[PDB]
Amino acid sequence: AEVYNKDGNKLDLYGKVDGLHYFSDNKDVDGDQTYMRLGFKGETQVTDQLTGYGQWEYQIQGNSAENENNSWTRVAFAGLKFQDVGSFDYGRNYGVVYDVTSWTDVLPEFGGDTYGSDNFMQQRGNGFATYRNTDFFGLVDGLNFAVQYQGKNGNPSGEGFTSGVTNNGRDALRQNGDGVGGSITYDYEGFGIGGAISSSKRTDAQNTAAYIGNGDRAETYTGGLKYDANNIYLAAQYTQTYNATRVGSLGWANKAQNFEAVAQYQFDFGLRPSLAYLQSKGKNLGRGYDDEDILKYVDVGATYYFNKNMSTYVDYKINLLDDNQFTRDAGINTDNIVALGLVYQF
Amino acid sequence: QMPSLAPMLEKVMPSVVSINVEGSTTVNTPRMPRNFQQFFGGQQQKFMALGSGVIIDADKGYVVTNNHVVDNATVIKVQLSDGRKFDAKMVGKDPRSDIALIQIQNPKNLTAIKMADSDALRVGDYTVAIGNPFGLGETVTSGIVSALGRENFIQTDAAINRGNSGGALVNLNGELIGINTAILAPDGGNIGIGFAIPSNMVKNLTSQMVEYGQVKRGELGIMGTELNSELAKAMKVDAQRGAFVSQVLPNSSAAKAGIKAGDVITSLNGKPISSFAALRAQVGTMPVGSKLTLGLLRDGKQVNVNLELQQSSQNQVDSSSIFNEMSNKGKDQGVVVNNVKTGTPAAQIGLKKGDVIIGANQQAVKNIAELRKVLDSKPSVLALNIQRGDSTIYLL
Amino acid sequence: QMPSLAPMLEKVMPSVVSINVEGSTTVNTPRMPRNFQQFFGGQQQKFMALGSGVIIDADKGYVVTNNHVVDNATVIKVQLSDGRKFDAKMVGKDPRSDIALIQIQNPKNLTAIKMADSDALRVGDYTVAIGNPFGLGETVTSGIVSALGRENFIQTDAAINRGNSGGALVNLNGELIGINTAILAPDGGNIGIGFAIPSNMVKNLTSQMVEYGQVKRGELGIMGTELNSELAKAMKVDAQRGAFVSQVLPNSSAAKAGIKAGDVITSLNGKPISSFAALRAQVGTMPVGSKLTLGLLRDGKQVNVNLELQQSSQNQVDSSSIFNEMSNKGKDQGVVVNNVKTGTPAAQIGLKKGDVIIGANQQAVKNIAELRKVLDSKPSVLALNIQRGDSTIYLL
Amino acid sequence: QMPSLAPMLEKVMPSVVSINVEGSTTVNTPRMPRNFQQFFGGQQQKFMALGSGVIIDADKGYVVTNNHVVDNATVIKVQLSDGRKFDAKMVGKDPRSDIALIQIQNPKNLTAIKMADSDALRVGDYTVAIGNPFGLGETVTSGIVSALGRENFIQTDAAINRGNSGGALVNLNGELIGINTAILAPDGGNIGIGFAIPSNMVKNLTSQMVEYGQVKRGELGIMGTELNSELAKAMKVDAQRGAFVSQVLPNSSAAKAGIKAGDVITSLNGKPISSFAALRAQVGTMPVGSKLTLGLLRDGKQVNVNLELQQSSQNQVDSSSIFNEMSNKGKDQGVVVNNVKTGTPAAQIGLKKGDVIIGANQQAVKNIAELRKVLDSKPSVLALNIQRGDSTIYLL
Repeated sequence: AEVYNKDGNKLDLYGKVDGLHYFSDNKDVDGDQTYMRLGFKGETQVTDQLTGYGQWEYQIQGNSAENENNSWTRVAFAGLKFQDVGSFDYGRNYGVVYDVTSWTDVLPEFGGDTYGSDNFMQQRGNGFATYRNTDFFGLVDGLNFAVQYQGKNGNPSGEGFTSGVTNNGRDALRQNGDGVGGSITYDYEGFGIGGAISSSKRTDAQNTAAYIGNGDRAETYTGGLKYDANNIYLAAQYTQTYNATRVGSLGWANKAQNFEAVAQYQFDFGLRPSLAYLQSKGKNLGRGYDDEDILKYVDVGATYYFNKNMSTYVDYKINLLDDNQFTRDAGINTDNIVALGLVYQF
Repeated sequence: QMPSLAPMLEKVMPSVVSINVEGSTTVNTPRMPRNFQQFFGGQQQKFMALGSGVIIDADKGYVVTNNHVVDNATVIKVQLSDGRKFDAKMVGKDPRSDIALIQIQNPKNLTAIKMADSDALRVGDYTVAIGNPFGLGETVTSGIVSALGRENFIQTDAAINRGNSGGALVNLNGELIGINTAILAPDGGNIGIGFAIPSNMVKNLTSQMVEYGQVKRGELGIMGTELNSELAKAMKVDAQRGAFVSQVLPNSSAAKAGIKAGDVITSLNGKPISSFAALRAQVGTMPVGSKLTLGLLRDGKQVNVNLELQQSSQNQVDSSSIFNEMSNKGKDQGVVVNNVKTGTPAAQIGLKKGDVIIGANQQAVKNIAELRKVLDSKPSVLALNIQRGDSTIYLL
Repeated sequence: QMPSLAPMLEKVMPSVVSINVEGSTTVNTPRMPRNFQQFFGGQQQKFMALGSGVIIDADKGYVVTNNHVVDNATVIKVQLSDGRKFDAKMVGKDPRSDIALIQIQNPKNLTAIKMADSDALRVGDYTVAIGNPFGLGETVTSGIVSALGRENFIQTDAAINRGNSGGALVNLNGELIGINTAILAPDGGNIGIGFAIPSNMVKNLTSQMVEYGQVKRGELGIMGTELNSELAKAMKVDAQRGAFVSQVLPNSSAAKAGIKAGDVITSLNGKPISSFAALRAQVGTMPVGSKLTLGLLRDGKQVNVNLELQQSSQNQVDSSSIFNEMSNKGKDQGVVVNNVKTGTPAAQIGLKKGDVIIGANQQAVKNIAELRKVLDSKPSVLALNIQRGDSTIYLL
Repeated sequence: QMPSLAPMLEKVMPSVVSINVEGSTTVNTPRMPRNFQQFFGGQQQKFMALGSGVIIDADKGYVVTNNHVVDNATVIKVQLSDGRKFDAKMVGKDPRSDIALIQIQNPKNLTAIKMADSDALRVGDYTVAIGNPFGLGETVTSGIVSALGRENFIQTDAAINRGNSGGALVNLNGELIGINTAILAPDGGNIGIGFAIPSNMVKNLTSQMVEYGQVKRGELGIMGTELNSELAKAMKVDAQRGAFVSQVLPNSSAAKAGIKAGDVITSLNGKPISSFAALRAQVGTMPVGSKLTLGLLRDGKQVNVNLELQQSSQNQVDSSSIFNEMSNKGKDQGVVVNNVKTGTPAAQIGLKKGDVIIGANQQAVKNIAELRKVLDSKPSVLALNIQRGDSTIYLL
C-alpha cells in the first residue's frame, strides 16, 4: 500500500499474514506454520534522471508461543537508479543467479528449494553489491544484464577463532568468501530466455573434514526459459553446480545437477492451478554416498484469488525421495506434505 | 534408630496400583516425503499410556486415577503392588478435574486407602507423593503443602523434574489428601511444582461417577476466550473487560435461550465477569438444571436461563457391558444419547442423535448408573426401551 | 499428631508481602515485516513485574526485596498476607547483591520478621523459602542449607524448578536467614539450586540505604573482563593471568589517577589478581574514599589511588517526594547529581551534570538520607541550595 | 533447639573429597569455514573434569568415584575437605556401573566413611547426597529413598536440577549407602531424579579392582540391539522377540565357539530372552570362565559356550608405575595385554597384541593386582617375563 507520496518521495508499506497449516507424517514440518511478512519500498526523485531508493523486508513467525521470537530480515538495501544507464544497490539482497531461477519459484507454498538462503550467490544473502543495466541504455527493449559482487561472510567474532573472522560471522553452512556473478535475460512479448553464472571463494571453515564437498570455489551455471501470456505460465530452469549445493547438514555436493519446471493457468473466475517438478541430483559426493538424489518431488496445487488482497491455497508435495541411509544422515525430508493457506495482503 | 517414612509407606503401598492403558485415536495421514526445512500447515493409531491409581473401595475394586491416562482407552490393565494383575473397565471420568474412576474386574483381597479430610490442610503440612514418573515403576517422593489454592488445587513441592504427573498425595498418616494431576493438558508433565485435586473433591466427584454415570456439571455451552485473542481484535470489541463469545454451542441452553458470538459477558447473577477464566470457573460451581442470569454486551443486552449437563464428561462402550457416547439428561429424566459415530455399531441398533432411555430393558433408567446396573445383572435378553422424544421403539 | 511447618509458618506469613511493580523502559523500535528465517543484527514500553518482599521494620513500613523486581519501577504496589493493599516507594537498591528496600506508604498494624544471625548457619541446617514462583500467589517450599559460600551467598535446595527467584529464606524458628536471589541477571529464574544473600548482609546493606540514601561501595571505575575475551586475543595480550582492562570509566578515579585500556591488573595491595572476578569482588570489600594501590601490566606499570561511590546503586525520583539520578559524593560532602536525562524535568530546574546539594533547602545535606528527610517534612517551599563546584545557585 | 543435619555432616565431610581430572582424548579435525545453516555429516584435545569421591580406606588412601569423571585421565588431583591437596592414580574402573577407584598418592591423616548395608534399605528411608553440582564446590542436598530397583540401582529425590551426577549417598547415620551416578552417558547430568549404585555393590566392585586389577565380569562378546533398529528392518528379521545380533566380536567366545550376526537369541540357559537389555543384564550376573548355553534363531540354531573377561573394564598406564591397555586373562592365568596403540611406547618394548605376563619381573603374575604389586615394590631392574602364547621373551 502506498501510504506516502509527496514532493517526489514515495513510501509503500506492504505485508501479509499467511494463516498456514502443514499436514505431514514428518512431525518436524507438521502443524501450524502461520507467519507474517512486513516491508517497505521507498523512492526519492533526486533529478529527472536520478532516483534513490531503499527496500526492507522482514519475516516474523506467527506459530510460536510468547516466550520466544523467531524473525529475520529477508532483504535490506539502498540504491541509485539513473534513467537509461542502470542501477546500483548494496545490502542484503538476492544473488544474481535468482534473476533466472526465480522464474520457477512461483508455487503456492513449496518450490524454489534446489538452493537456499545464505547459499553463496544463489538466493538471499549479505553484502551484495549489484550493478544492473536495463534495456541496454534503452536501445534494446527487454534485454537486461547484471553483475554482482559479494564480500566475505566468515567465522563469528568473539568465539575464539584465530582466522577467517568477520563482524557478521556465522556457521560454515552459511559462510562465503568473496564472490562475483552475472546474469543476462531477454524477454520478447510473452517469451523469456536467461542465463547466469556465479563463482565464490570457499572459506577454510567450509573446507574441513567435518563437511563433504571440499573445494577452492563454489560455481553455478544456470539456463532458464519462460512463457507468460494468454493466462498461461510455463517456466523451466537447469543449473549445474560445483561445491555450491548444500546436502542437508552434511556439507555440499561436489557436483549437482538441478532442474525445476512449472505449469500454471489462470481462470477468469480466480482459480490458478499449478503443476511442478523439481529434482537435484548429486554426484561423486564422497563418504561412499556416490550418486544420490538430494531433492525429488512433484508439486500439485491451486490458489484461489478473491482479489489482489485476499487469497487461499492448497499445495501438495508428492515426495519421490525414498527413506535411506543417505537422506537419514543428511536430515532430508522424504515424506509428502499438504499445505493449506489463507492469506491477507496489502 | 533413625526416622523413616518406610513404616507408613508399608501400610500405604498395597493401595497404590499401576495402570497400563492401551487404546487408539485418530491421527492425520502423514504426507511424504518429509522435508525438515519446510515448516508446513484419518486413521486410527494405537498408543500406550501408563499411570498410577489408588484403590478407594476394596469391595467394589474402585480405583481413582487421572483422566489423562485412561482417556481413549480400549484396554485398561491394573497391577497391584504385590504383583497380582487384573483387568479394569471405565466407570467414570471428568476432564476438567483430570480425575477418573475405574473398576478392577474380579477383585480378590484388595486394600483401600483411607481418605483424609482435605479441608484440614495447612501449608507447612508434610506431604508424600506416589507415582510412576518414567514408567520404570512406583516412585515415592516427599515434601510439604506449598499453597492451598483457596478451585482448591493443592500445590506441593513433592513433584518430579521432567516427569509425568503421578497420582497419590498422602499425609504422614498414610491417608489420601489429594490426587496429583497434570495442568499441561494433552501432555502430562509438570510446570515445576505439583498440583493435586484435594481428597474431599476427589471423594465428591468420584461418588457422582458411581451413582449417576457421570458428574453433574452444567455447561453454559458457549465457547470462547479472552479479549486479547486475534478474533477480539480482528473483530474490534468495544469495552474490553470480560469473556469473549467466539461461538454459541449447538443445541445448547445458551443457543436455545438466546445469545450470539461477539457479546462479551460482563456479569453472572449480578457479579462482575472480567475473564473467560472467571466465568468458566463460576459456571463450574453449578449443577445441572440450575438457573443463572447473566449480562451480555452488544449495545447493552442481558438474559436469564437454565443450563444442562456438560458434554466433556461422557460415557462410551462401558454402559452396555458389551461394546460399541451417551450422558445424562437433566434431572433423573433418563439417559440421553449424544453424537453417534461412523462405525455406527450403536446407531446400527436403532439409536439416533437424541434418543433417551427411560426403560431399563424393561424398568426405570433415570440415569446411566441404573441403566448400566441392569446391562450387568441380566446380560441375556436386552430390549432398550428408548424414546428419542416421540418414537418409542424397543431395539435389542 | 503429626509434625508440621504450619505452626511457625502462621507466625511468619504476616511478615511476607506480595509486590506488584508497574514501570517502563526503553526498547528498540520493531522493524517490519518479520522474517523468522532471517537472523538479524527508541520508545518507552510498560512492563509488569511481581515478586515477594519481607517486612523488616513494622513502624516505618520497611520491606526488603529483590532489585530485579522493583528496578525501573514507576509504580510499586504491596499486598499484605491478610489482603490489605498499600502503595510503596523506593528507598534503596543495590544491583550487585540484587537487594532493594522499599517503604509502604501509610502503614497500619504491620508485622516484621525477626532477623537471625547468618553467621551461625551450618550446612545440614533446615531451611524454608517463601515466594511467588509463577505469579499464582505465595508458595512455601522446604529443604536445607546446601553450601555456605565461605561473598557468603547461601546455597539451598529449597528452590523451585523453572520458577522466579522468590524472596525469604527462613529457619525452623521463623527467623530470616537470607533473601533468595536471582544469579541470572536481567532474567530472574534459577540455575537448579537456590542462592540467597545472608541475613546479616541484608541487615547491613539495608541500613545503609536507610541512613545514607545508598550503599557505600566504592568502584575502581574500570570496566573489562577476562583474558579469554575476543578483545584480549584481537589485541594479543602478553602474560595472561589477570584482569583485562577494556576501558577506563570517564570522570573516574582510575581515569583521574591514571590508567588506560589494555593494562592487565596483576595485584591489588600486593595480593595477586588472577581474574576480573577476583578483582570485582575485592574492590567490593572497600567503602568509598578508601585507598588501594594496584599493579598494572603494559611493560611493568603500577599505581596507587582512592576510589569514589559506585554508579550502579543510585537514586531517581524518590529523593524529592515529588517526581522527576543523584547519588552520594565522597564522605558526608553533600549529594552529587549524575547523568541528567532527555525529558529534563530536573535539568529544567537548573541542575547540570555535576551539581552538589549541601543545602537542605536551607540546612545541611551531607547525604540523600538527610536531603530526602527534608523534602518530606516541609513540602511547602523548596529552594535547593545546590552548588555544582562553583556556581552556588538556589533554584525552586 | 532445632533439628539439623549439620551434626552428622560434620562427622561425614572429612571423608568426601573433590576431584580434578586433567586428560586428553581424540577429537575430529574441525573443517572450516563454519556454516550454521548447513547441517553436515584426528588430534588429541585436553579437557578438564571435576567430580566428588569418597575415602573408603584411610590407610591405603582409597577413594571411590564415578568412572565418568576419571575416564581418560592423564592427571588426577584430589583435595580433602580441610583443603589439603594430593595427587591420585587410577587403580580401577568399570563403565557399566559407572564406578571407579583411585588412590591418593602419599596419604597422611585421612578419614574414611563407614559403609552401611545396602540390603537393609527401604523406600521411606531418609537420604542425603553430597557432590559438586556446578563446580562451585561441595553441596549437600537431602531427601528419601524413592525406589529400590529390586540391578538394584537406588532411586532418590535427593538430586539436583540440571546438575552433574554427584557422588555420595549417605543415610541419617552418616554411613555410605550408595554412590550417585549418571545414567546419561558420555554426558553426566540427571533425568530428573537420582540413581545410585548401592553401597554393597560398591564394596564388591571396589574390592575386585584392588585384588585383581579389574572386575571379573565376563562378556558374551556379541554386540547388537533390539528388534526395532533400522538393521532389524533393513534386514527383515523373522519372529521378533529377542536380542538382535548386529555383529559377533572378534577373538571372542561368541566368535570362537560359533555365532553370526542376524541370529536373534531367544533364551539363555533355558530362560526366555526378550530384549538385548534382558540379555546384557543377565550376562552381567556371571563371572569369567562361566558356561552359559543359549538358543539362537536363524531357522532354529542353538549352542553352549564359556565366556572371558569383558573388554570395557581395562587398565592402561597405571600397571607399571612408570607410564605408557592390558586386562586379566581367564582365571589366575597371568595378565593378557590387548589392543596396542599408535604412539607404541609399550609395543616398542616388545609387547604385541596377545602377550601374557605370568612372570612378575621374576615371580608369579596371575593378575594385574600382583603384577602392579611388583612394579611398585622394586622400581629398579625390570624384566617382563612375558609369553604371548609361544614366544617367551624377557624385555626390560
